[PDB]
Order: sequence, then C-alpha cells, then structure tokens
Amino acid sequence: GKGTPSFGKRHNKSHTLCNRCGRRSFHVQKKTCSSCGYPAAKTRSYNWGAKAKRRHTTGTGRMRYLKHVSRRFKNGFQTGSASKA
Amino acid sequence: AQRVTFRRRNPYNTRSNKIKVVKTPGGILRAQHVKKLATRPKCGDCGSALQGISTLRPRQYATVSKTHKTVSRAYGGSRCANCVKERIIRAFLIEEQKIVKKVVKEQTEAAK
Amino acid sequence: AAQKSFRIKQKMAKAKKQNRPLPQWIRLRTNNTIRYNAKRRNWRRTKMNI
Amino acid sequence: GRVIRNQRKGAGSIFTSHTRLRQGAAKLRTLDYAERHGYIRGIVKQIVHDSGRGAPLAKVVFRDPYKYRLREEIFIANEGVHTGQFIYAGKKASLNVGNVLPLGSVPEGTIVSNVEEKPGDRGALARASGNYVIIIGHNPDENKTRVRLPSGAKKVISSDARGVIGVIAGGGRVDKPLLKAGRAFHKYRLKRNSWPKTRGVAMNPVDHPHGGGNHQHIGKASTISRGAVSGQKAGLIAARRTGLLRGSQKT
RNA sequence: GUAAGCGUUGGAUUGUUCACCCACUAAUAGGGAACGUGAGCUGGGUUUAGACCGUCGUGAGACAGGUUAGUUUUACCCUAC
RNA sequence: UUAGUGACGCGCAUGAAUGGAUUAACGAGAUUCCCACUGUCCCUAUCUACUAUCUAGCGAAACCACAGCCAAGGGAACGGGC
RNA sequence: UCUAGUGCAGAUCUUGGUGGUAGUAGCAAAUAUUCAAAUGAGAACUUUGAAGACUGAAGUGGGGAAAGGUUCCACGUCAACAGCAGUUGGACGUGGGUUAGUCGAUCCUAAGAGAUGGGGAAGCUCCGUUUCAAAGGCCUGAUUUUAUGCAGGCCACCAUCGAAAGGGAAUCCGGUUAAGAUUCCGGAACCUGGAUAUGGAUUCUUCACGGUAACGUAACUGAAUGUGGAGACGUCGGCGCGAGCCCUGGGAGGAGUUAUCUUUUCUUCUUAACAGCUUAUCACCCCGGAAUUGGUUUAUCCGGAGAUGGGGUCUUAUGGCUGGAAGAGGCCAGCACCUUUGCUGGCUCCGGUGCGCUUGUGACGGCCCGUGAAAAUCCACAGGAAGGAAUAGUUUUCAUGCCAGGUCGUACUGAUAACCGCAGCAGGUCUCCAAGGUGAACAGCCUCUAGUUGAUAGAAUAAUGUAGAUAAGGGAAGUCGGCAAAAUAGAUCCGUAACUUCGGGAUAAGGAUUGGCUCUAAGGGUCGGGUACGAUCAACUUAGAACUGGUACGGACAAGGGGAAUCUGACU
RNA sequence: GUGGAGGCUCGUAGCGGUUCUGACGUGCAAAUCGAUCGUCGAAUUUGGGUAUAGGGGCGAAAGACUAAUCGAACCAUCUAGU
RNA sequence: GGCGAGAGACCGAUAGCGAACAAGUACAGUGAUGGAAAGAUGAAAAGAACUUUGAAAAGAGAGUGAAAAAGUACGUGAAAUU
RNA sequence: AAACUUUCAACAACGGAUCUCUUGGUUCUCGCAUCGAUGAAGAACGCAGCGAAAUGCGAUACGUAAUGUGAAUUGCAGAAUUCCGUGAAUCAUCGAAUCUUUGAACGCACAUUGCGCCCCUUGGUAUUCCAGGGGGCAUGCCUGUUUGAGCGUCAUUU
Repeated sequence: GKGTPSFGKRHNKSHTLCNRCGRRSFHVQKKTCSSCGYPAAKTRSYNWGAKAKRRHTTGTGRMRYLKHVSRRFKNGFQTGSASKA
Repeated sequence: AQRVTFRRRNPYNTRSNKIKVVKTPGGILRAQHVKKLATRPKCGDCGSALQGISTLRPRQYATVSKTHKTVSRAYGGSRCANCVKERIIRAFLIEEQKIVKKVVKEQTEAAK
Repeated sequence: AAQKSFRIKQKMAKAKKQNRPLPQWIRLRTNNTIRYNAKRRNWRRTKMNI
Repeated sequence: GRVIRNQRKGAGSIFTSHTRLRQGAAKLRTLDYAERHGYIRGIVKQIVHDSGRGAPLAKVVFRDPYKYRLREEIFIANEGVHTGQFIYAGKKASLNVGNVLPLGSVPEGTIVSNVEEKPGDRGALARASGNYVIIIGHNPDENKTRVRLPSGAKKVISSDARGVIGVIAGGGRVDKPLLKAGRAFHKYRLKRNSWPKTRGVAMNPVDHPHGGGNHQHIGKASTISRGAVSGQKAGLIAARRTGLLRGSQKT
C-alpha cells in the first residue's frame, strides 16, 4: 500500500507561504524558503536556474521606482518646477 | 438515552477535557467540562497533607483569604504540627547540649 | 480549517472575489478579444495550494 | 560501500543519550576552602533512582558559607547511607561512610568511591553500582596515592584528591538474568539507542565488512589493528590474545 | 498373413516423462499431430528476487549438488467449429 | 511405497559458540501416518441470486500493412495471399 | 541571373485530427422498492403523503482535529457535469451569512531549533547557546531652579522560537435565525487589571481573639533575603463511593389497541454556572494504658515509637437543603380568528433496587537492572527593615461600591460526494457520546430515538461464469499435496496418556446431558430486647423432582477437528 | 479457601496479511474485494511536534525504506554527453 | 543585460523568443523545478426588426449586407473520415 | 432485384491544412550610462459609478499636484460649466507629493496581522493603570563629543 492508501495518509503540509516571495515554499521545520532563501539576507538564485531567474527577476513586477529612474536621467535629475510660460 | 458532544473544539480525552454529563432545565443532557482537581498542600518535612488548609488551584489560592491558606501556628501552612514540635524540641535540646560542650571545653582548658 | 490564520483567510477572500464571471459590457467594448474568463476556479476541480 | 552503524553512531541524532528523567549530574561538592582546610556538614535529605543508572543518588544539602543559601548537591549513594544523614566533607573530617575525605587523610586498605583522579573534577572513578577503589599506600613526599581500580588496575593520583568512603549502592544488579528482550528494551529505552544489535555477518557487504557470502561467515579475521580506520574496525580492536580465558590474567 | 473396424484400465511411491510393484482384465500394444494441447487448467519440478546445509574460493561469490517459501494477464475482432 | 520412521556407517563433502548432540513448551514453518469428516473422486445431477441474453438510454479501449476457406508443393527448410 | 532552413510514404518520428473495432465490451458489490397526488412541456429517480425495508448506539446517528475553502442558506435555473434520466443537486447565475473579558491562539516551557560574544572558513556560511565577554534592571525615594538626576539599597538568571491533544485566571440556563452562537437577546455569575469611598475589623497593652490540642474565624501590619508546597504526572488489578444512563412501583395527564383479554402498551413529570448552611474515606488530637493479645481488609496489615475504645478537629472530591428557579422549560385542557394571531387555566409529585453500563474519584495492592517531563504562574512560611494610636489613628488578602477588558479564528463537510488518491474511485485518514432484548459479551440477530431508502432501469430465466447450498452407496481411490469444503463447536458433570525445564501438556484424548411447564430446597438486608426469637423488606444464582412433546431442545445466530511421530527454530 | 501474576492463553474492536495460489485482473482499485487466518495488555497500536539528507541517512538486516522512484532519490545544468 | 534609435536577400502563428492573444499565464508537483494551447466576421454590427411552428433551444420565412457560398460553432475552408 | 460493401462525382458535415495577411520575434549596427538605508528588485493585500484579468496605482489608491496642448472619454450611465477658457481628456510631459503590509528590512519576533520600552499630547477625577493620535528604539564600522575603567602609568600634594 505504498501508493493509494498512503496518499490517503497524506495530509500535513511540509511547506507553507513565505513573506518574501509568496510561493508556498517555506519549510516549517527548517525555517527556509526553497525559492528565495528566506530568512537569509540574499535572494536564492543559480545560473543553472536560468528560467528561475527569468521568472523572479527585475521587470516581472511593478518597478515602482525604476521606470521613473530612466525618465529622470533623461531629464538630468532636475529639481524645482515649471514657470508658466 | 441521549448522547452528547464535547462542548469545545478539542476532541480528545485529555486531562484538561474531562467532561461530566448533566441534566439541564430543558429536560435534556449536556456535557459540562470539569476542571482538574486540586492536590492538597504538603508538609515540606514529612511529605504529608496538612489540615486546616483549603484545597484549590494555585490562583484560587490568590483569590481566597488568609484564613483558608494558613493556621494560627508558627510554620502555619508550610509544615506539619508534629514536625514543628519535633524541631522545637531539637532546637532547645541541642542548644542546651552546645552550652554543655562549651563549659566542658571551658573547664578542661582552664584546668590545663 | 476552522482554526485558521489571517493570511489564509485573506487569500480565501481574494479568491472568492475572483471566482465570478466576466462583465458583459466588457464583452461589448471596442477592440475586445475577451469572450470568457479563464482564471476561473472551482473548489471541486483545482485547489489553491496555500 | 556504505557508512556503517558504528560510524553513524558518532554523529548521533538518534544515538544521543535519553537525558530527560535524570535528576542531574552526580558530582561532588566543589573543592573550595572549607574542604581543603577543615570540614563541613551537610544532610542527606532524600535518596532517589536515577534513570539509566543502576546506582541510586542522594540529594544532599549543604549551606553556603558565603551567603544565606542552601546549595544542594547530588551524590551517588553508598551502601549504608540513609535519609536524614549527616555527611561530613573535608580534610579534618572523620572516617565514616558517606564522608568525602581525601586519600592522604585515609589509611591503607580503605574503601572509597566517586573518586577524583584530578582534584576539582567533582567526581570520577568508582561511580557505578557495587564498585569501589582500594587505597594501597602513599608517597606523601611527592604527594601521591596508589589505588586499585575495579578493572584490577593500579593508578597514582594526588593525595589531595577526594572520594566518598564506602561502596556504591545498587550492588548485585547483574547477578540477575533479565529473561526478556522487553526488560532489555526498557533498560536501553532509558539509556540510549544501542539495542537491538544486528550481526554484520548477517548483513550484506555494503553494510558491514563481515557481511555477505553464501553462508554467515567472516572471511578474514575479526582481530583488527589500532592502526586501522573507521569502517575497518568491526570486531576485536587491537586484541592481544583471544578465545577462552585459560587461567590467570597474569596482570 | 489380410487387417487400425473396435478397444487398450484401476492404483502405492516419485514433480516426473521413464521406471517399479499390487490387482482386475479379453488385452492391459507402440507412436504422431510446433518433442499436440498454459488468452484450456494446474504450477508439483526446473528457472529471478528471501533463506539453510555441504564442498570450493582469501573474499565477494560458484555448484546438471540438495532443501524450503515464492503474482500464470487479455477475446467483445477475422476464420474455423 | 523412489515417500515416512527406526537402525547400520571407511561419511564424494558430518562434527563441536563456522557451535555439536538432545530437548518440554511453542509454530499461518516443512513432512509422513491414523480416526472422524466429507461432491476431491467414482459420476455427475438439481436449486437460488447477480450476470451473460433481449430492450430503452449512455457508451469506451487493446489492436489494425491489406486482409481474412482449405490440402500439398516449393520457398528464409511450418503461407491468408504465390 | 542570385541565394537557401528548398521537394517525404515510412523514422515503435513530432504535433494536431480522424476512423474501423462498435451502437460493441459494458454501466451487475454495499438485502429494496412500490401506490397515488402536486409541479412541470416532459417524471422509474424532484417534493409530499401512505406502505415496505435497512443502518441497529464499535450506527448509513449526533459533534470535532488535520485538510478543504464558502461547498453552508435562500431565490432563480438546466446549455455543459451528476459515465441512464432530471422539473433535482456539493452543478450554473445572483446574493446573504461566521458577533466572545470567560472557547482557543496569544503566555509557559519539552524534545529541540537558533542570533549575540568569540572562534573557523577563499567564501556562500559553519560551531556553539553560557560559552576564555566590562553582556543589567528592581525598588524606597531626594528635591521641591525640576523634571527626574542625585542619596543610597537590591540582586546577577544572563536572547528568542518551539504544543490550537501537554501546563494554564475566569460562563451557565432558556430563547432566537434561511443559514451563527458556551459569542447574539433576556436573566443570573465569575476572573484579571486599575482606581477609590463608606461600612466592618483593630489600637491608649500600639499591629486580633477562642481552643488542653488537633485546629476555628468575616477581617485581624510585615520589606530585603531565604525555605517549602501546589503546578507535577506511569501502568494494571479488584473493592468502595458518587454522577449520568438503564430497570422499576404508585400517582396526575395525553396518545394507542380493545371480536376476546389486558388496574394494560407508549410517553411528560426536568432543574444548569455560581453562592450560602451542611456532609468523607484517609489523616490528626485529648483521656487512657493493651497477652487470656486485640482491631480489621475482598485482598493481612497495624499497635508501649501508645492499639481497641470514648470524645473531638480537618481536607469539601462528592452528594443533600435553600437561593439561582419556575417566572423558564416540558405535558395537557379550554375559548378565540382572513389575520399581527394569541388569551386563560391546571399538573410539573413521592419513591425502590442492582457484582448492571459508561465515566470520575478515593483508599490499598501488584510490576520493574523500566520507579513512570519541564517551565511559567500562584501560595504559604521563617525573618524582622520599616512604618504608624488617642480627641485620634492604622488596616483595604473581610463585605459593598466604580471603570475597562484589546488582536486573530468562529459558517459547513469531516467523508461509499466537500480531505488525498488525475474523479461524485468499494481504497486510505486522529477522535468523543453510545438505549431495550437474547446472550458471558459496545460479538452475531431483532427493535426504539436519529438518519437513509442513495448505487442506470424494465422483460425473460439458455449455455458459461462468480457468490451461495444440497446430494443416495462408497469415503481421499482424487490430487504434487486431503487444496477446497465438511464434520467439530457454547455451557454443566465425569475422565484425562506419554513426556516434562515439574511450571505444563490439557478444552489432551474421550463420553453423557441441555427445551418448556409446575414445584421444592438452599443461599440475604433493616429493625426491635432489665443494668432463644420476632416484624418487615428485596434480589438473582445454584442444585434437584414430577409432567409433557412425532427423542426434540447451545433448535436460528454464534461456535475448536483430533491423535502418533520426524526435520527445523527454543519461546513472545 | 483467599488472592489475582504472566513480553500466559481463547477470542472482539484494533494492528496485520497465511491460504483460497478464490473474485477482479483494458478492475471499485497503478495492490482492491470476499471468506479463511495470525496477534490482541505487550519488543502494543497510533496522531501531532521534533532530529537524521543522497555515496548520505535510517535499517529487530529484506540490499529493505528514503513522497506510486532505490544494488545509491528527485530538480536543473555541464548536455544537442559518446 | 539595461535605456533609447535605425535596419535586414531572416521567421511568418506546428515557423520565429517558451510567450504576435489577460505567457512565465492557466495547469501539475510537498518542493526545488516544470510549463502549454490559443491570431483573422465584415469597409461598417448594419450581429438578423416582424410573422409563424415549437415548452424552449432552434427551425422556416422575412430582412441587413457587395456577399450569410461571410451568421461570433464567423476569411478562404484541403484530406483522412462521413 | 433490393439492402449491404467498395469506387467516382455533386451538395451537406467533421476538421482546420492551403493561400493571403501581421501592433510580434530574431539577428546586425549606432548611441547613453541611470537601482538601493533619502529604504531598492521582488512579494502580499487592496483601489474604479458598473471589472474577474491585463496594464496602472497605494486609504490623497486605473490615480493628486505642477507644465503643455487645447474640448474630449466612450460599452453603458452620468457630468456639463468644463468651452473666445487658470481648461475637457484612460492625453502627452513630469521637476512637488502620497507612497497600505512587507522585503537588504532595521525595536524583539513570525506558520502569531503577536509582544514590548522611551518622548510629546488628549480622554478616562491618574508620573505608575487603560485606550487613542503623533514621533521614535537594529547591527558592524569611521571621525568627533560626553561619561568612564584599569598601581598600565606620570606628576604634584601634605
């Protein structure tokens, strides 16, 4: 009964949600995410996990500041305001 | 022959989930959770229950009064009366015997 | 379960607010390529995995 | 080939000691000033059973000389000790059972236990049930005391080293058979995970050096050198002789 | 000799084919058909994996050497009947 | 009675903690015999229920070069085709 | 002219699509459905009613943990799903719904995980968790530029995380909704924290009296520090006690049956959390001084280390009376109305039994080379810093009074349809409550409350199957092999071999009996006696005798085949 | 007589999984169904928490188990490996 | 790679980035990781008024449109198969 | 002879090839150098008169302000003074702001929407208790300040 009845015995989550990635990879008994490396400082990445990088990298989100960075570089990082020509 | 339920979310028969069946004014049964029972205080010396002390859980030993937790005797709600008697006697007697040892050494050392 | 956590309940509420069909005025709008919802989710078929 | 049982035993996730019900470490009082210049009285308040240990223990209580305080210690009880019993520890103490005299203070043929081999270790040699150390003689000049240890061995320690007088309680424990895998089971249930024991010769050769074959047999010899390594050491390590003991040890 | 028309057994032991005895019989003849016949059976034997003995081998392991335990699938199609 | 049991023993190649010999009790262990019991068999028959069957509705799969009558011949030495 | 990703029949080729097989196999476990009405276009299945059946309290019942996530409830509604159907649905669409000081989390720590200091490591990071570290905050205040320093004093654990089943402060009844409730409404309580006033108590003997004592009380100072207890604990056995359930007698009510019989069959007669007055086995005290030894348990332990005895103190588990509380709730009757619809009356009483069931508990015993968590938290005690009365003080562990009590969860299933198994899978998945009879028995069979009546149907009844049964005469000849099935079977009485580690073997083997009815006998409790008995009460057990029957009776269910020997491993 | 021990025994639940080498074997099911069986107060059964991680663990030892995967798991890459 | 610009003897929806579309999406797996399919009505919705059969869905007419041999199962509309 | 099988064609079907398209991809070239403790990349949850998603955004929430243009957005509804104007608009540009809970994540923690300490202020007759609001408390290191410690050490006291 290594198959079906054991799958019936299967009901306790090894993994739950993580607060840095939100992916349900936070091993409770180790206290680590299997995807971001929480609660470590760094973010978990590998150059064999190219797809993983591509999935979790810059630009898959809002870039709440970084789009405006390039706009602002174009305008030369200016202070002040307009003058009502 | 009505059958009843744990009145809470713990379904296992542990010491903190003792129930007692009871018949209510509806004519019906209900399960009524009973708290664990208190164990009497003991004398620190012999290890025996001591009397004139209420039997309670230890924060009910806060809400109750000094009359329930104590007796009118020295070493009141802490030691047995007989152990008290014993140590009183022992105190008196070995103090006297220390006096006697002192004077024996006194007279001996003074003679020699 | 009954004894649950607020995060779970939060995600559940969000799911419940997602689980309903398209608006037909969105079906009416200009240049529209949507006919139906395809992020639709039913407890019998697929689980959230939370 | 695999790593074998004796090698897994050293990481020890499951092989660690089951150390719950043990009342504490059974060490002697510390050797501060009162012990090494006079004596001091405590009282055996209660004898109890230590789990995993066949020799009982004796919750003794002393007084702190430096503070209104009641530092309680744990001693291994010798045969004859009882409750309410005054224990005298120190140098000018008297030679009766339960006292903690030093070996320069005891004479020859004296019978002690829970002895130190280095003063200040707070308890060592002769800690198990039924066992004792025998004083042999002295060399006060070069203050050293010869002692016979239960192995049958001879050792030379500081005469300033301590030791309780008498023999440890619980003696005659192994004079009785168990009859039962269950008795053994519970014993080790409280000691550690070293029970049951499978035989390498019944294992497979991936699992043990003695393993494998179309019969249970060792093949090479079961006498291994001490200059062997982890995974080679399964049998009789560094054995000088072998087989049945045909006469005196001649030690 | 013509003759295969008709028949040619029940059992003890053996996994047995083969053999060897008991007995009846009219007779207890030999063979073939993918050494007939496993989507017809059985699975006792050999012939996976567990295990034991002996001998051999330093050893893992070997043995037409013995012993014991060990999943036998599908037809509703064409044909034949 | 190639089985079983007791005995014999120049034992291919028994044998002593590679444990030897024995052994009450125990055993979903292996084996033989006896009593009872029986459709295991002589030697087969009958009954019951659900199926198969017919019908309404629903409705798959394995497989498929093309396909589907035989004999013999020869042939890659056993063919549905020649 | 140039240039290529340039031409397919194949590659068990890739992707997609389509077929024959084939309207075929097949939709068959879980004892089982039928009649009518209503709706609707349409009913084998939806709804109702009637009937027949099942699960049969170790249940297809009622509630939960993990998990699931809104399936919960309602309205509409049937294109797809519910391997037939569909007017129905865990489906589709639209909405609604989960109320806490007292239930949990939060707190505590367990196994353990893991920073700091430090040390290793090229480095990601590893070790270690009190460590070779200068590792901090607790109280009284003192001043009255003034907030909080300075006056002191105290102490040295030395992060944090870790249990929705462990420990732990405190809530119950009735009612109520489409769906929630120990949460909401009404009523009645408790706890923590913080404020504070009066009363009470106490004091001129400054911080209480009584008691021989056990110890009692409405209260009746007490810092630092320190000691002790509770928290805090295995398992089994039998005994006692209690609660609830079961059984039962009378009586007051309603329903049922009633050709006949039946003072009959069924059912309601209930009382919470909390508070007060009382109540216990154990234990302890006083008087007293035991052999002719006595007391006493089911179980044999206790006594000059002071028994029996007489008298008394305590623990309040637990019960009883009262309050809460009859005003609720329940059972009935009567009179009213489109109706919101009620309105008014009565009863709601007194008991008995038991190796009964479950459970809790108490005192004992037995087992161990096994002696069966910790911490938080709380309390008490020793001690005596300090502080206070008299024309007035001190106390707030006594009573009363005041305020507040957050955050998150809370619906529902918990499984032959809500979890996991690709699914509406005969699988698997932790647990609590548990009626009557038979019977040793939460065995099997039947039934009540509660719940289901679901699994594609109809007509026929061939072979073959699967599952279940029987078969003369024989009785393992069958077969590798007695595989399979059969016989045996419970209980009482009798009888019991070899061998043996002397404990067993042994239900050895092997035999007899067993129903129903009418009788008998024996086995018990409570009360009565100046300083041999008698009256009353009530149980199930055992043995026996007549009578009887189509020699039947552990009448169904349930329920061992045995013996002689060997090889082997001692056993579980 | 009492008493009520035991890794005792019969035998429910429960845990298991002997035999039928039964059913099913394009199944109810990627190991189930039915009967027959073993054990059933202990080396018992079991939930939750916790530790052990791949030449590593764990193993009353079968080369067994380590997420339907084990005589060395799974994922990706080296890798369009030869 | 990022930001911004331009180009091509390149691919032209089984091609070209896995992704011309609500694509690192749905979905699977405990998890690491894995990882799709899916473009076109018509110039313009003018997306079929109204009648009739039917319980309705739909049908037959009507009508729009250049065209319903363009009717959201929409450009054309092959083959297998029917 | 039908039926049936097969073949061919017409029409209808299944199905989605072929053809023709194309806000995409790929490759080459050119140019520029710009994330973050002043809190990034990313994640979670949430915001629209009527949205699930995408894109946008953060309780000032498909956006505010400011600037420029110059009267639309559009599926519906609504709005109109907003039209010879400090002014429409899912507009473009963007220099001022908001920037939930998180995250290097920084008061301590975390499977808890958990538990604290300090300052200011308000209420509850309150330094202490409760609640509300505002502001704050990470670590290592640098320079500097203040307070220190140590017979490590100097001088000078009487």
